Amino acid sequence: VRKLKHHEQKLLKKVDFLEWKQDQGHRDTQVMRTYHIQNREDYHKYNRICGDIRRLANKLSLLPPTDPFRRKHEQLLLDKLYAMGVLTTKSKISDLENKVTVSAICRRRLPVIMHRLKMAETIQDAVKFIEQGHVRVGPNLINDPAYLVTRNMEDYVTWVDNSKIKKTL
Amino acid sequence: ALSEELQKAHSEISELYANLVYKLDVLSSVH
Amino acid sequence: VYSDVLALSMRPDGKEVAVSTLKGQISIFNIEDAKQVGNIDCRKDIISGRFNQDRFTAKNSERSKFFTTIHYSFDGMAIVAGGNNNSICLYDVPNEVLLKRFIVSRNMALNGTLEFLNSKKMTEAGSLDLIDDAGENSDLEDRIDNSLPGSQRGGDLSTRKMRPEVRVTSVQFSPTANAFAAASTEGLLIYSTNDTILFDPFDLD
Amino acid sequence: TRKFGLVKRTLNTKKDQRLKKNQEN
RNA sequence: CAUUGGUGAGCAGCGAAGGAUUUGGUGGAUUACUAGCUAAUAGCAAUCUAUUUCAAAGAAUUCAAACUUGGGGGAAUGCCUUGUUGAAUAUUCUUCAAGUGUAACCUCCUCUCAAAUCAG
Repeated sequence: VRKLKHHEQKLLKKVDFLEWKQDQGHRDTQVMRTYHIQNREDYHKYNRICGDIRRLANKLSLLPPTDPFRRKHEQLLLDKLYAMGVLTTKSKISDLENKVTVSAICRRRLPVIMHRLKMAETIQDAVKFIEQGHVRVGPNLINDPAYLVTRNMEDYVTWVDNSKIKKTL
Repeated sequence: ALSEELQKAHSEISELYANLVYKLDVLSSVH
Repeated sequence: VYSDVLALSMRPDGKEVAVSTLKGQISIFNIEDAKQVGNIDCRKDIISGRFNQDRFTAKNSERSKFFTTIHYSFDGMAIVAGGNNNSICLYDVPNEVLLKRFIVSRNMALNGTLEFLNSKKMTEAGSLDLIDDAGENSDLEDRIDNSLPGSQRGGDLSTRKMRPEVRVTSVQFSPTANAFAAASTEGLLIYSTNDTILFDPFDLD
Repeated sequence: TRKFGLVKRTLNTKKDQRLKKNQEN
């Protein structure tokens, strides 16, 4: 706050008001930056499940290796997390702790999906289009920008009919 | 019936799998 | 057809078919021949609701102006259709114009009930109702939030982080007394023609 | 008349000069 | 030539003491209307103060009490638990260990994308 002195610095050794270790580097915000989520708690709504993936992924790694329940339940985990598309691959088991990020589940968000498909120019313009009521996922026009869309639902996002932005393209 | 502490582990892991099934399929918006 | 169909329904004669496109327009198709018989319009006469979190008015909202279920009458001469709206519709088949439009439920806590929202609730930034009021409950359990963000018709009520949409899934006619029942968001509703079953006590002390 | 995508504006790690990692330039 | 483009002139045409546009403010509805305040059976509303105070009634988990924690490690230093030691008077406190003990306390993750550009 002050560009404080050489004599001030050594006395205020451990203090900070901007980057804290309980504030965990403001890492969440950098994901709230890159994916433009409205509320903060959407991050911790993913990150409260994201450890819950690992909390099952860890203790299923603690079973004996050719336990015939263990390889079956892990396949049931991985086909589920591959249907929702939150990991790129499913062949390895190691993505269940390495690829399960908040950004990976957060790049399965709806404006990320439209932002990939280049219906929109930027990310936030797709959020503005969902807010304007221009988009639909198969049957239903969705109002919410924070839609978790699976891999198999990804073909169902179109523009909504009779709009002013579907005639724009 | 495999091992009684592994029985405990299978039951607890199935409980967490059921909780994860709940939060993920609700998160899947069951479509 | 030229637009995205769903919720198919046949006449009992099986020579004509009711179709619901994404435009809302129900079409009737011949089956002994291939051409279209005639099409009845539903994008005009559907009561749709604007949610409290909607950012567009209901007059140009594309939320619920199609039909998720269609059923022919037991003459094949009428049709009751129902969708994700507050509106259930009774079209005549050969005269091709709706007979009566039905509310399923008139509830503020149900989301798409109201056509026009009250502007006293539209505050500076935000709705007046979209503020999280679960955090002020006396009980710990009601103060606990388990709502995953973008759950649409998922498992439990509390996890939409929304009001429930007024939607009607399934629509059928009775054979006998032309009564139609539709299982709504609220539950199974029964309309009938069994009139004067309203019980009427006479000369009460 | 409120703009769409009313987002929670919060701490920018790449723009806030209060950060000493961005105290240089 | 279609201009199905508007400018631009105009005219037919419409046409009652102007027409057309744009916006500020406020009020009214936007759920189905039984009055305001207070200490409330009553008093107030020009006032409850020099009756508002006595009176009664009014005290359990003998200490139940994070239903709330991103996930791994560990968890030194703390705490918890019992094991174990001393002191005071059947209990606190000194001392000490054992705890794949632990929302204190240390690190690793919970950022690097068929988004674009760029050499080949």
